[PDB]
Amino acid sequence: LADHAARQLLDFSQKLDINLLDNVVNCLYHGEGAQQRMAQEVLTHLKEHPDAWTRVDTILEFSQNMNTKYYGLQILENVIKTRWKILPRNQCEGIKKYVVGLIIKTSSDPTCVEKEKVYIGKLNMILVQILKQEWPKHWPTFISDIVGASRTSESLCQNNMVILKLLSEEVFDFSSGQITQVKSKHLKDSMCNEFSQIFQLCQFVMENSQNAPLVHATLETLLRFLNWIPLGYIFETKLISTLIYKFLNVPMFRNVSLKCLTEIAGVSVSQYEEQFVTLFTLTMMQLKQMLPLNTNIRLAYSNGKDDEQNFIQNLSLFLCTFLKEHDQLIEKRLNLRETLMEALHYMLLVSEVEETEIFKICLEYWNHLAAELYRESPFSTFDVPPRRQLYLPMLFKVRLLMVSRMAKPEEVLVVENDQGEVVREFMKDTDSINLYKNMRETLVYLTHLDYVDTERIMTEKLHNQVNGTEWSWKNLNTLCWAIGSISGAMHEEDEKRFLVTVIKDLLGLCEQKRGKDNKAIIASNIMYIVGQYPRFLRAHWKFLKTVVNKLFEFMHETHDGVQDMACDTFIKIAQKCRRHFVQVQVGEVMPFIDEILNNINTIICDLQPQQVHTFYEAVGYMIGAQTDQTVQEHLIEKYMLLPNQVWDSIIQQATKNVDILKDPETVKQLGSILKTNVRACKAVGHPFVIQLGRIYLDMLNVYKCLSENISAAIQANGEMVTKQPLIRSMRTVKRETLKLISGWVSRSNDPQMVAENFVPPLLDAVLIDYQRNVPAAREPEVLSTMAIIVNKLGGHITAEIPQIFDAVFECTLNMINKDFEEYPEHRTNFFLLLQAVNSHCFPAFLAIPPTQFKLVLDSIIWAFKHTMRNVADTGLQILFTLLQNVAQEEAAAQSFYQTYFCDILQHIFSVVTDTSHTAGLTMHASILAYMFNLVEEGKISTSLNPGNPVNNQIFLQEYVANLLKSAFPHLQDAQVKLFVTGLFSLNQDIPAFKEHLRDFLVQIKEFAGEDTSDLFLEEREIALRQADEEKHKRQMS
Amino acid sequence: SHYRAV
Amino acid sequence: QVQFKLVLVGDGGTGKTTFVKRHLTGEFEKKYVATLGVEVHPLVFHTNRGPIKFNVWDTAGLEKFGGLRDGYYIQAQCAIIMFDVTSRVTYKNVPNWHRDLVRVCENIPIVLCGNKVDIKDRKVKAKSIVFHRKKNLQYYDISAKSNYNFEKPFLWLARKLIGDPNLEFVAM
Ligand SMILES: Nc1nc2c(ncn2[C@@H]2O[C@H](COP(=O)(O)OP(=O)(O)OP(=O)(O)O)[C@@H](O)[C@H]2O)c(=O)[nH]1
Ligand SMILES: [Mg+2]
Repeated sequence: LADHAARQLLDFSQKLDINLLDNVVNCLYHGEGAQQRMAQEVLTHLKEHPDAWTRVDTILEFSQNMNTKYYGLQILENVIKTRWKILPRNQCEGIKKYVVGLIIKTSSDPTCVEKEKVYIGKLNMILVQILKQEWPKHWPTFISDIVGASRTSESLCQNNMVILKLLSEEVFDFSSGQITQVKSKHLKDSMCNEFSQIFQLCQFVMENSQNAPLVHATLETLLRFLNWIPLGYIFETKLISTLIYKFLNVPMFRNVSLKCLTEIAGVSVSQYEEQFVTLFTLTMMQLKQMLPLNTNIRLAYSNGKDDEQNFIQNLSLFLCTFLKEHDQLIEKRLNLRETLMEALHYMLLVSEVEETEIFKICLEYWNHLAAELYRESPFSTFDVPPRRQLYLPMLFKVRLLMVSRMAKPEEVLVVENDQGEVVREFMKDTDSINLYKNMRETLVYLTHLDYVDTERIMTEKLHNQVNGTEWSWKNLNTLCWAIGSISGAMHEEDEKRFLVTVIKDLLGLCEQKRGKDNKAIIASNIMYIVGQYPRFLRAHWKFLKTVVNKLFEFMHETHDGVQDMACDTFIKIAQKCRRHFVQVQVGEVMPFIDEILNNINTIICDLQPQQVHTFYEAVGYMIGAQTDQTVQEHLIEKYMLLPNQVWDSIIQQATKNVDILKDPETVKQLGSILKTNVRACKAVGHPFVIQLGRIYLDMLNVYKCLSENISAAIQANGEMVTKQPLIRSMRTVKRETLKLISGWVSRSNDPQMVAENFVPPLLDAVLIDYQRNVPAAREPEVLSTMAIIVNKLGGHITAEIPQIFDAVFECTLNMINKDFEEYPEHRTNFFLLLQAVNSHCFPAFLAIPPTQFKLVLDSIIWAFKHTMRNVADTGLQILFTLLQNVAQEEAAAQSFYQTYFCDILQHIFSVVTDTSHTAGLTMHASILAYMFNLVEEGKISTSLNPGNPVNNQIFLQEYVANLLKSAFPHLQDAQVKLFVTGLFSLNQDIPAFKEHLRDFLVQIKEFAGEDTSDLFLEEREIALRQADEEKHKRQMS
Repeated sequence: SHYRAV
Repeated sequence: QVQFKLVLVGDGGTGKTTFVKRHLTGEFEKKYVATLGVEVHPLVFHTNRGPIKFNVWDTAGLEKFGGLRDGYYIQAQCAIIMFDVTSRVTYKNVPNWHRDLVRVCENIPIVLCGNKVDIKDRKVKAKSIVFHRKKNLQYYDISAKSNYNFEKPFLWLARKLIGDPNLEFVAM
C-alpha cells in the first residue's frame, strides 16, 4: 500500500489524493517503524519534483490537517526561492494575491490565529520571501500599504509588526549566505529609506494602543529593529523615555523593554553622553521601585517563575553591558555617584544567585572592573587613584564574593579507553575551568589592589571553619581553593607569614576534628594548599622534605581518594621543585633523589598501576633536573631497575618459549612496563635514550610477534575477536610501544643519531609488519608515529621516505579508497603523515616515479573531497603547501603545472560549489586566489594548450567559464563572465575572494532565467574594477 | 544618517 | 507514561548521531555517516519520580540531506542545538538553527551543546560562547567520546518540562 501511495503522489499525470497525503503526513508525525521513514522519503521526493507546487493550491483548498498545509507551504516557499525569476509574471501576481489573501483571512479570525500559529508564521515567511524577490522594484507601495492597513485595524497591525520583524531579520541579520552582496545592499538601502513610516507607526502604537498583545509584538519588532536602525531614531526621540516609563515597570513588558534598553546601552558613541546618562538614571530609578535593594535576589530566583528568572538574567545583562560601556561616563558625574553605587549593589545581589550563566555575566563585569582598576595603578594601598577611591567601599564585598564562591580548580574524569582501560584524565579548557580561571584572575587583581583585606577575609573564613559555625567539607574546599588561587599575588615575606598561619590553623583543625573522613578532607586540603605554593616549599627545605615524606606515608593509605591526591600533589611538587631533589641540602648526606630511589619499592607497594605510573613520572621530573651527564645516567639506570627486572624476565621467558607471549598476565605486565617507560620518557626527555637503547630491539621483537598474533586471530574468527581481552592487551602493548617511540623521538635533540639508529629497525619491525597485516589488524597509530618522526627529522629522513611509502602508502590507500567512511583513524593519520612528508621531505616527492607522484596527488584530491572536516582541512593544507613547494623549485614547476594545474582547478571548483564543503571555504578561496595569481603574474611560462599557443590568462578564462557553464547549465553567460573576471581580479584580496565565492554559491542555487535586473551587473562590475585598480596600485607600490 | 552594520 | 519530543539540530558532523547512539547503547561511533533526513530514537531516563521518555528527532545537519527540515520541528517540546568546539563555522551557524527552530516553536526549552571538548585543539574558546545569553538558552560543554557532561542537557530539559528543579536521574 505504501509503495502504491508513493507512486500515486509522485505520479503528476493523475489528480492528487488529498486523503492519502493526509494519511501519509499523519503516519510521519505519529508513525512507528519503517512507515515513518517511508513517509519521510515519499514527502521529500514529492517536494523535490519541479511540478509539486502545481498541486499546492489544491492542497490548501482541501487539506484538513495543519501538517499537510505546512508541507504545501514548504513546497510553495521552495518554488518562490528557486524559480520565481522564471515563472510568468501572471503566475507571480497570482501567487502574490493568494499569499496576501490567505494571510489576511487567517489573521482576521482570532480563533484561527489562536489555533495555529505555525501556519501564520510560515505564511509570513513566504510573504517575506516574495518581498525579497520583488520588493521594492515590483512592489514600491508595500510599506505604505501595510502601514495603512495596520493603522486601520489592530489584529492586522499585530500581523504587520510580525511581518516587519521577519523582514528586518532576513534583510539585516541573516542576509549573509542567502543574498548576494549587491542585492543585500540594495535591500538594506530600501529598508532604511522607508523606515520613517515604520518607526512612526511603532511610536503611535506604543503611545496610544491599549492592546497588550499588540504592544508586545511592537516591542519585539522594535527590539529586532534596534540592531541596525540609524542612531537618530533612538537617541533623538522619546524611545528611551517611553520604554523606561511606560513599559519597563509593567510586569508583562519588563523583559522585552529591558532587552531593548540593553541593546540601546550596548551602543558606543561619543556624542550622545546625555542620552546615555539619562537612560542609566531613569532605568535605575525604575529598578529601585520594581526591585528593592533589600530583596534577596537569590531566593527570588530560586522560587521565581520563568518570567522572574528571565528578568533577573536580563537585569544582570543590562547592568554588565552599560557598566562595561559607560562606567567612566557615569563616574564623571558626582551627583550620580550614589546611583552608581546602587548599580554595583545590584550586581552584588545578582552575584549571589545560584545560576552558572548569570554568575558568569556578573563575573565578567567584575573581571573587567578589577582589570581596569589594576591597570590604573597596580600598587597596593601616595594618594589613592581616583577610580579606586570611588570603588573602595565595595571592593571588599567583591573580594568576599570571590572567596566565597571559588570554582573547582581542576576537572577530573574517569574514561574507558578503546581497549577498556579505566583512566583518570584532566580536562584542559572547559567552561568550568574557564570560570575558575576568571575568578582566580579577579581575585588576584583584587589582592594586588590590597593584600591585607584578602588576608583578613581568608583568616575570618578559616576561623569560622575552625569554630564550627561555618564548618563543612564544601566550605573548606572552597576556602582552600581561594587560598591556593592567590599564589604569587603577594610578596614572599607576607606570603610566608600568611601560609604559615593558614597551615598551623588547618593542622589544628585536623587535630580537633574526629573521624577518618574529616581528617582525610582536611589533610587533602592541606596538601592542595602546600602544592599550590612552590616558592614556600623551595624556601624551606625542612618543610619540603616533611611534605614529601607525608605524601609517601599517604601513598599507603587505603582510604578512597587519598592515594590519588598524594600522587597528584607529589607530581606537582616534583615538577615545581625538581631542582631541590638532586642537589645536596643542608643537613643531608645525599640528595633526596637517592633516598627516594633506594626506597622506591617500599613506597609504591600499595599504589595502583596508574598511581605507580604517576609516581614514576614525578621521579623522572626530578631526575631530569640533574645537569651532570654521568650522574644523570647513573640515576636513570638506578631509576628503571624495577621495571627492567620484569622486562628481562619476560624477555628470557619468551626466548625460551614464544608461547609465553600469549599468556594474558605476561601481556598485562608488558603493557604496564611500557606505560612506565612512556611516562619516564615524557618526564626525563632526551637523556632517556639509554633506557630506550637498552630495550629497543627487544621491544621491536615483542611488538612484531604480538602483531602477528593479532592478525592470526582476525584471520580465524573475524573482526569480532578484537573484542576479546587478550587482543585488547596485545593492542595496548603495540600502542604503548609506538607511544614510547614517538615521545622519545619528539623529545630527542639529535636527528642524526635517531635516523642512524632507531629508524632502520622501525622500517622492518613496524612498517613491513604493518604492510603484512590484514586490513582489520593494521594499527593506525603507526602512521601517526611516522608523521611525528618526519616532523622531527625532515631532511635527515628524506632518503628513507621512499621505502616507508612502499610499506604504508599503497596498502593504506586501498583501505580508504572505496568510500569516505571506513577506517576514519587510518585516513586521519595517513593524511597527517602525507602532510608531514610534504612539508619536510618534498624532495622525496620530487625523487619518486611519476606514477607514484600521480597517486599522491590523487590521494590529496581524495582528501579534500572528504565529508570529515579534519580530513578535508588536512587535504587542503597539503595541497596549498604542495603548490608553494612546487613553485619554489623552478625545474619541475612547469611540468607540474602542465600536468596537474587544470585538474586541480577543476577539483577545487567541484568542491567549492558543493554545500557540504562550505566549512573549508576560506582555504578554498586561498588556494584559488594563489592559483589565479600564479596564472596572472606569468609564472606559468608554458602555455596550457599546446595545440593552440594562446595567452594563459585568456585560455584559463575560457576553460573555467566552460567548466562552470557545463556544471550549471542554468547560469547565464553574463553571470559566468562576471564570476570569472572577479576570480581573475580579486585574487589578491582573500576576504573579497571569499565573498565573491559565496555570492556565486548563492547564485548557482537560483534560476535567474533571462532577467538581468537582480544581478546588478553594473554595480558588481564597478566593484570588480575598483578592486582591480586597488590591486594594481598595491602592485606598483 | 544611514543604517549601521551588524 | 510521560514522553516528550526532543529535536536535535546542528551542523553536519557535530556529534548529534554519535551523542544519541552513545546514550542509546553506550558505544562510541568513530566513523562519520551523514544522516539522511531524520532518525527518531527513544531514550528513557529514570528520575526519582518515575521514568521520562525523550523521543529524540536527530536531524541531518547537511543541506543536501536536510529533508523536510522545519517539518520536523512541528509539535516539538524541547530542543538541543549542537555545535563543534573544534570548528568555528559550526558555532557561527548556531543563530541560523535557532532562528529556524523558534519560528516553528515559539517558546520551548533549548540547550546549546558544545561537543568534542576532549580534543586538545579547541577552536571555539569557552569565552566566545555567548549566544545563549540573550536567548535564554542553557549552555553545556559535552563530549560524546569521553562521556563528559553527556547527561546534563537531558537532566535540564527534564527539570524544565516537569517543573521540578530538584529532579535527579537514579539510573534504576
Ligand atoms: N573527538 C570527538 N569526536 C567526536 C565526538 N562525538 C562525535 N565525534 C565524531 O564526530 C563525527 C560525528 O559524526 P555524526 O555523529 O554522524 O555527526 P552528526 O552531527 O550526527 O552528522 P549529520 O547527521 O551529518 O549532521 C564522527 O567522526 C564522530 O565519531 C566527541 O565527543 N569527540
Ligand atoms: Mg548525524
